[PDB]
Amino acid sequence: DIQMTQSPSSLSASVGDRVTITCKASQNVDTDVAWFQQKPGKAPKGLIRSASSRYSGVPSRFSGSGSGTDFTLTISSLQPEDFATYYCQQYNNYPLTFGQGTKVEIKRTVAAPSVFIFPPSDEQLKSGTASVVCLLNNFYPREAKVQWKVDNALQSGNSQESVTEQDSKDSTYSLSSTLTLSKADYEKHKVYACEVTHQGLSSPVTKSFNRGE
Amino acid sequence: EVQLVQSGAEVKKPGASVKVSCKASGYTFTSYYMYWVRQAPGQGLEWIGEINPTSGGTNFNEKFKSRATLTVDTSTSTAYLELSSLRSEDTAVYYCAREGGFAYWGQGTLVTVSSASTKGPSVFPLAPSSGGTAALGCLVKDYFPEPVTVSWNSGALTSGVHTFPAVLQSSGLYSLSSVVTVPSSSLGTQTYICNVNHKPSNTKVDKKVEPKS
Amino acid sequence: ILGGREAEAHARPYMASVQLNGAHLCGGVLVAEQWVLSAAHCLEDAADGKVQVLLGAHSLSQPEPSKRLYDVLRAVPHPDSQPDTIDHDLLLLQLSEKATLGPAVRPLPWQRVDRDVAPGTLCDVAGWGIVNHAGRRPDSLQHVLLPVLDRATCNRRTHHDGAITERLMCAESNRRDSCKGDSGGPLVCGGVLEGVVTSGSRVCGNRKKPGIYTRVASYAAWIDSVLA
Repeated sequence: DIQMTQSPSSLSASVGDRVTITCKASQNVDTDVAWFQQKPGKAPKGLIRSASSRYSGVPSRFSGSGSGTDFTLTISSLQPEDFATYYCQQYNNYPLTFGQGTKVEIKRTVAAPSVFIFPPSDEQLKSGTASVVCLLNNFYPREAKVQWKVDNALQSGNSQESVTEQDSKDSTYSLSSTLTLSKADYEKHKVYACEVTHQGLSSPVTKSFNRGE
Repeated sequence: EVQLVQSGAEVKKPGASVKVSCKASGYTFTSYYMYWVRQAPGQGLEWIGEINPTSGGTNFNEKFKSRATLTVDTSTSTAYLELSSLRSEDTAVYYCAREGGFAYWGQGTLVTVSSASTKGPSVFPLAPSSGGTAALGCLVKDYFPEPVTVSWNSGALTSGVHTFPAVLQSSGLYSLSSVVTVPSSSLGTQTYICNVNHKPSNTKVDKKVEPKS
Repeated sequence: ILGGREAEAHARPYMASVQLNGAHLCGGVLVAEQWVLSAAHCLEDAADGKVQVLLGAHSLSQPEPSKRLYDVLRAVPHPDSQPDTIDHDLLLLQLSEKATLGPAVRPLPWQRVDRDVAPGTLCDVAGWGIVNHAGRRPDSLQHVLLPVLDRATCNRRTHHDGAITERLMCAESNRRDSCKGDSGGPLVCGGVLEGVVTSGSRVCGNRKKPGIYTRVASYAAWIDSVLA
């Protein structure tokens, strides 16, 4: 098996920037390298084959270079519809292998998240489950850290988060971390809080509620 | 016009087999290999294998050689992938692609492998806390399988809405949150109702989101 | 002809040498008393060069009783051939007079039935083209046996990347291949002309890039129309 090590994992740039994506093969693959573009929820689309040959309809700003082990996808002038995920593929040797991918995001001014917190509704509490939601609305960059604190006790392993794709208008993200507990464990405590650490905040911001109000 | 259309989504039990089709049109089917790619949710691409449509010969990734079968019906220009001994790690989108020439790809086929059965969602309100801008939403919890569509006020309220991707809970059921930001002054004046729809269970729920008293 | 050896003199009496200004340029096969079939791309760069066909030859230079050099009265490239592609790479040359048939000069019947040759089939190809990686040319006719490679394999992105249509066919190129100067020559399967060597813009002997051959059966109506 030939390894295709794609660098970097993610990459932030502005419209009109020249951007470079890299793929390193663990051994010679000649020029049997292809590049693919993929946008969320859609099928991958071919860009380059044979290291450097564009497919029909691929804008000239996409170009491929390399022979042997080191290959480079280049976008000369990044366009709005070019922000997506790109994969390199080796077809020189069985099995065909892909790179882990490269996400190309839009660069933006740093923006702090609007933090909210929601208690579990009474209709949900009629069953045996209770979910506490912590919302981080419209922020940049994506790197964020959310910690739950129940009566000033740090939780772990009982919360999942989900992030939205970059917004088409203001190029911001939104995250929702959900804390799941049984109805018995929920009513054993009173103070629920989520501590949000982000680059755009000078000190961690905490939003909380008391069980009852 | 050339296109590769694939069969619809499939849901299977951790032991059954699945057979996905890929009908080609617009080119001589027997002149090109057909290879199959798999992509786990939020993950990279993976090469399964390829088939020579004239001879039926195949080349497989060793990971799938024991439990995968590629066939072809040259009379209908259709390629089939059968995956048996299914496990939850096989939950992914399956693509067919043409080897050589313009890089045509199918639209994809979603195959879900879980122990759960087709369940309906539970819609719970996320009530606003209550200054200037506040947030509210709906918690769509415990359903199977995907997808779940959410709109607000039959689609009249669109701006400020952030419907999050679903997450796979430990129970094998999907949970999703959908939030929206509105002025604090419109609380009590405006009605906010989220329209959850789960076609697999033929469920349509309209939940009214108010501040609690 | 890479990986082969010198043929028996005049054992392939259909073999022709298309000449440009008195030098070997391409292979060719006599398909009628007055017509030789070759590759259209041989004459793209020929300009006003004198086109001649050498029949009944084994050595291009040594004297042989059956050798006769014919002037070309009429050159008919396939009307849909162009320098940019390998499609329709066929050429029909009309000789100044009917060739003097004999034990060393005899037309080869060409395949009129449009079936693909089964893969792996060994076929015979001959020419005066390159015989070693150094790019040098032989004086006497060379030949080699090549196994046919199926079209789908040949169309993989590593090989010819979908360039092989239904009117083309491939043969393996590992140490045995047809090279520059073998173009227009015959690819004989089952004692019948199956393909015409194209090549031209391809380096030979690399298993990664198989040899390409124009299937004569796919152009039967045109050949008949010109020879009629």
